[PDB]
Parts: sequence; structure tokens; C-alpha cells
Amino acid sequence: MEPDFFCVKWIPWKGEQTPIITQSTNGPCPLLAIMNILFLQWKVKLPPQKEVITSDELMAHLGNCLLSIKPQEGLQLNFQQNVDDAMTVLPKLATGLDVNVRFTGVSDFEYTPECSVFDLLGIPLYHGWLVDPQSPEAVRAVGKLSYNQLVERIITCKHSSDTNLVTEGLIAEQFLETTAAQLTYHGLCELTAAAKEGELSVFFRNNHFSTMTKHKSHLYLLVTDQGFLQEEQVVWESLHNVDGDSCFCDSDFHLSHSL
Repeated sequence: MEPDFFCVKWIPWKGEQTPIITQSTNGPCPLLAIMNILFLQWKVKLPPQKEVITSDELMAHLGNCLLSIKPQEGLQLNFQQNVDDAMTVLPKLATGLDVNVRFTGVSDFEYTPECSVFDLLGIPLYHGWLVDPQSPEAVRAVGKLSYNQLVERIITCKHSSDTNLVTEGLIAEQFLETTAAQLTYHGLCELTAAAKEGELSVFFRNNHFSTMTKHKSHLYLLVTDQGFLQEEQVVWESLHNVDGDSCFCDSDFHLSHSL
């Protein structure tokens, strides 16, 4: 109930009573997105008694998990740096992380130190925010620029003497006005296609981090919402429609219905 305390839903996962962390805040900290993936993979175990958990608790669990990862062609020297780099930006996942997306593919983002937690834990970060290839106008306008970059450029555009840069200026502005809930249809398709069937990942949209997976060839996000705390029958929520209706499922990915 209080601000760095979170509630522990217990749910029958791959045979066993498994914990999962619920947030009503729906913030921009990835800790739960990552942590939930870990509890699901059973890399972290909570005593069954357990009801609430602190940030500081999760944070410990995560640090020991990272320092516990056995090395394995991969990065050689780049591994050991990767660990130290993870360790040095580890205390920032608490306070939550700004992500600068690229519109160019579901896996592309401007690299930041926080990306090392994900990269090391074998967790992919994906996003849905892709510029469609049906509008060659806008693909070229936005181009290979980053988001925080696009806004910089849009502004230096409104002020250019070349009118063509105010054309691109207004095109790029347009795409952001239109695609502002940050999942294009194109995004969804590409991202559906792209995730490994079965594998747990982290889905970014509207400064929010979610735990994702692919199943029977569609996407589902784990239900961190706290309202559905009592309801174990409620775990996954479909991500089939870009904007529309969700069908809640039990851990076995079959339909469930709330009290």
C-alpha cells in the first residue's frame, strides 16, 4: 500500500506456486518488469508466507542475481566490463529510467548504461514505436534519428531557411502527433514476428515497462495491475490488438473471468 512497498500475487506457474509483484503506480521504473521475469524464471525465491516486498529487497535480489551470472563465443573482456558496467548503474533501476527509442526496428534504442542489466540477464528490451514503410515521406523525415533527437531536430527545423527542412520538420512533427500512443500497427507486427516463441522479454510504451512473452504465436503481457490481486486466474493479458480489447488468461494461457 505505501510508496516503496509492493504486493505479492502467488500464482501457479509451470507446476509451482510462484510469486509476481503488483504495482498500482504504473511508473517509469523497470525494476518490476525485470524482477517479475526473474521470479518467473525462478532465479529468485520468496518464502511462501510472503505478502509485501520493498524496493530495497528486490534491489538486493537483482544485484545478487547479476553477480551470480556464470560467463559463457561471447564477450570475453567485454563480459567482465559488462558486469562492472551493470554493477555501476545498478542503483538507478529503483528511480526508473528514461528511454530514447529509435523508430527503425523494435530492438533499437539509444544505448544507456541501464541497458547492461537487461543485456547481462539475457532479457531483451523491445518497443512498438515504428515508422511505417507505406509512408516513404515520413521514413526519410524521421530517418535513423533517435527520439529525444527527433524533437531537437523538429525545432531546429521550424527555424530553417531551407523550406525542405520545414517540410521534414512538419512531417516528423505529424508522425509524433499521430503515433503518440507509442505502438504503430507496423510496430506490433514486427514485434510479434520478432520475439522468440516462449521467451520472456520487456516491452516499453508510454514511459512504462511491462513483462512480455510470445505464446501460440501472439504476444501477451503479465498483469502487474494490483486490482486483480485476488484473481490467480488473471495473469496474462493479450497484446493482439494495437488498441482494442484484452482477454485475460490463467498461467496456462487459457481464458479466465474476474469475480
